[PDB]
Amino acid sequence: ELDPNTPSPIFAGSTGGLLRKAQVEEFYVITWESPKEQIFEMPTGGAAIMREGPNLLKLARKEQCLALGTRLRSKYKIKYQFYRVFPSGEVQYLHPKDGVYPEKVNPGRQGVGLNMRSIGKNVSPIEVKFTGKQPYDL
Amino acid sequence: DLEDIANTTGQWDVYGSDAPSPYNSLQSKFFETFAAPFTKRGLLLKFLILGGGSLLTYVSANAPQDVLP
Amino acid sequence: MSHSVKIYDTCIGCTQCVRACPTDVLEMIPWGGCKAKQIASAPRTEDCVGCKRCESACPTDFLSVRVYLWHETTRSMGLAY
Amino acid sequence: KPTYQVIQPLNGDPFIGGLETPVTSSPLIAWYLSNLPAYRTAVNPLLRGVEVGLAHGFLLVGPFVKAGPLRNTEYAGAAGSLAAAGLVVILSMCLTMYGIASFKEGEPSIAPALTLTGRKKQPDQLQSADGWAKFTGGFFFGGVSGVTWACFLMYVLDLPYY
Amino acid sequence: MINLPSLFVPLVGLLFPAVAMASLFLHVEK
Ligand code: CLA
Ligand SMILES: CC1=C(/C=C/C(C)=C/C=C/C(C)=C/C=C/C=C(C)/C=C/C=C(C)/C=C/C2=C(C)CCCC2(C)C)C(C)(C)CCC1
Ligand SMILES: CCCCCCCCCCCCO[C@H]1O[C@H](CO)[C@@H](O[C@H]2O[C@H](CO)[C@@H](O)[C@H](O)[C@H]2O)[C@H](O)[C@H]1O
Ligand SMILES: OC[C@H]1O[C@](CO)(O[C@H]2O[C@H](CO)[C@@H](O)[C@H](O)[C@H]2O)[C@@H](O)[C@@H]1O
Ligand code: SF4
Ligand code: SF4
Repeated sequence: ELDPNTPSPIFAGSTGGLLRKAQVEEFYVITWESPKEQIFEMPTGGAAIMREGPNLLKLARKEQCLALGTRLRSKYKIKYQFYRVFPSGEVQYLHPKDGVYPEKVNPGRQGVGLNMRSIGKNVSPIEVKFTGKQPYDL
Repeated sequence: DLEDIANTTGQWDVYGSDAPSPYNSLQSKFFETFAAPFTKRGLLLKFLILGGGSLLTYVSANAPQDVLP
Repeated sequence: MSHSVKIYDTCIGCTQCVRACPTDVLEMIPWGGCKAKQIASAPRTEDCVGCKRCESACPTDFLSVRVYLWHETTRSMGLAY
Repeated sequence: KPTYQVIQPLNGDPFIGGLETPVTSSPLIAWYLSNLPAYRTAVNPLLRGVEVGLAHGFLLVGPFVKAGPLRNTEYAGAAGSLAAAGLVVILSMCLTMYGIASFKEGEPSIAPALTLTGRKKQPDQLQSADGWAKFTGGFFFGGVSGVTWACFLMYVLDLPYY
Repeated sequence: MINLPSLFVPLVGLLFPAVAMASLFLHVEK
């Protein structure tokens, strides 16, 4: 679009990213910092430049927009930041939340790791026949 | 400045998304309900798939004196 | 399960060990005593696909995960588009 | 004026694809396609139905009257209708049970005009079932029918051909 | 009338299929 033109992450064309299923459902988008005008690599096959603004490129699906790291941290910078856009608002605050850099401690959140019994002798197969009264819905 | 021609008629320009043809020939409601039954579409199709398709196949296969396979 | 592939081990230390894997694994959740004291097997897994890049590196000493999830979204396979 | 429009990948942002080159968005083409259901929904789907039914109609003749199973027919019921007044029928409900992937149940009547449209978020759907009926209803009377001024037209024919 | 038993290959091999490829597009929706 143009009458509102708010860009940041230079490109020109491409038959790569975003298409019909990013309106009709979910969106996904990455943002970042940078020093002085440098030419990058890109998801979807292409390649462009930087300088600033928000430095806020929008991306099809979130496996796509963290790869700016799997190389876009072999090119300096603490700060890179992707969220989740809808067609209307929030719940799922993607790189928002608490702390960041998957390998620190504030809280514990989810995970667990065990099931009922642990990795031990599950030569014990599947137990009860699935029946609505004995704790196997987890 | 002559080839500064002040863009020999700007145009306005961008014609538009605006308006480079009127529309569709006035031929219409010359079919109003004319051919309805898909213009009474109010529960159908089951009717046209026994009917039409029992007469693209009833007489369609049968024949009174072969002209065989 | 809905994503349930066990990569657990016993060290759950993550230095020169394992990090790789699109989003899924925001761990370092130190359980009150396991050496380099960071533990378990996952965080909130309702986010990403089905790798086994999950092990490939840093032990699971048993199995190692793969696809087993069945109940499988789309954001859970690249292609809901 | 410029090198090629104000030079652009898409309408605007270059993170959607389409790579608007020619064969995509040259005023040379994009106009040869918008009295019809390309950019904007003229009148309802009602009428477009038969220009669609019919044009596609009197096709499928020489295809199955000059390439027919045992071809070049000496049967007064071929060089036209014959059977093919079957394709339009095998597909004039190949459609209706796709307009069951459309429901959304209404009745506004806005094929008359108001304030220079947009139909706005006109993309995505925003054409309910009671629309896709009056089209695939225009299809039957466009298909079957469009098959006969094929057939009905004698055949004054050009041919050879080498 | 003479020689006419040809309806139990379309009603089956042809029309019965029409029904279900239509109908059973109930797997998509109904
Ligand atoms: C060259 C030939 C060849 C041959 C001889 C076969 C043979 C077979 N294939 Mg097959 N296949 C082929 C090439 C071939 N294939 C290729 C090139 C591909 C892709 C590269 C496939 C992909 C494929 C798949 C995925 C499968 C098969 C399966 C099969 C078997 C199922 C047979 C059957 O009766 O289904 C009958 C098929 C139908 C009834 C569906 C056809 C529906 C059409 C007619 C509808 C027309 C729509 C119409 C316009 C709408 C009108 C509306 C109306 C309905 C109201 C059969 C052994 C299947 C199998 O393994 O099952 C045991 C299945 O797994 N094939
Ligand atoms: C010509 C004619 C005729 C014939 C008839 C007949 C008898 C036929 C047969 C037919 C048949 C022989 C049929 C069968 C049928 C069936 C149906 C109609 C239903 C259905 C369906 C479906 C398709 C489903 C299936 C399934 C199931 C069960 C579930 C899911 C999946 C599956 C697959 C499993 C008569 C005289 C009579 C009438 C008139 C004329
Ligand atoms: C063959 C009979 C056709 C003559 C028209 C009378 C019956 C039409 C069938 C629809 C049944 C409702 O009867 C109706 O007819 C008129 C059309 O002329 C309607 O007028 C309108 O109705 C619709 C209601 O959203 C609108 O999409 C249209 O603008 C118009 O058709 C009146 O709302 C009502 O009187
Ligand atoms: O059985 C096929 C045989 O019958 C046809 C089918 O339309 O029609 C006959 O029916 C009329 C009715 O008046 C008779 O006068 C005459 O025999 C045929 O037109 C015919 O095509 C087929 O030959
Ligand atoms: S590195 Fe592998 S605990 Fe160790 S095996 Fe478990 S994730 Fe960390
Ligand atoms: S192993 Fe599974 S959870 Fe881990 S990154 Fe891969 S897909 Fe995600």
